[PDB]
Amino acid sequence: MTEYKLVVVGAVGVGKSALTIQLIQNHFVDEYDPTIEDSYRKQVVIDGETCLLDILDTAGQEEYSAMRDQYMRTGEGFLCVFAINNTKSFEDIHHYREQIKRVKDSEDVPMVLVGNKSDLPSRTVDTKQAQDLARSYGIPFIETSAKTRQGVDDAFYTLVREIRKHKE
Ligand SMILES: CC(=O)NCCc1c[nH]c2ccc(F)cc12
Repeated sequence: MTEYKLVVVGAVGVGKSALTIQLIQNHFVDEYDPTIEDSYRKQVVIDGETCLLDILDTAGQEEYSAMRDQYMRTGEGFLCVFAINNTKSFEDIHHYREQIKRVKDSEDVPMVLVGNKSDLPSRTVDTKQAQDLARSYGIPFIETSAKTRQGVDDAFYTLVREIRKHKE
């Protein structure tokens, strides 16, 4: 069984724990929790083969810069998650891209863009904006709803395939 070390980055107000709990115990936790560092490991069957996904969640708030430049080690797969109600989280993606470009030493890397809380009526970020931005980085934009659990599985399959194809 192969272990995929993936990291989930996001801004304040997104709730990375909402994605983990929804896949772990299939439950949407509305209660916001300041997850500083949480590693969730579960056996997920992708494409028909059972693999282990090691999802590392880190503080989405800016404070521990010392740890931010230290935890970045086993970052095989990157997962950029943002909410369509906050424009800052969407514009912050560029800043992260420039950072990942350095702490990786590679022009190409398996990355995917997922839009959470798309079922929410608070649509402040247009979908075309995400598509246009995604095309610039050269990554696929996948809509994902963790509240009603839709577009979640496909978002994993796609990313896993990207890593698999990249390595092979
Ligand atoms: C740093 C350490 O001791 N453990 C983390 C292990 C890990 C799992 N998934 C990841 C994704 C990115 C990353 F940088 C690390 C991880």
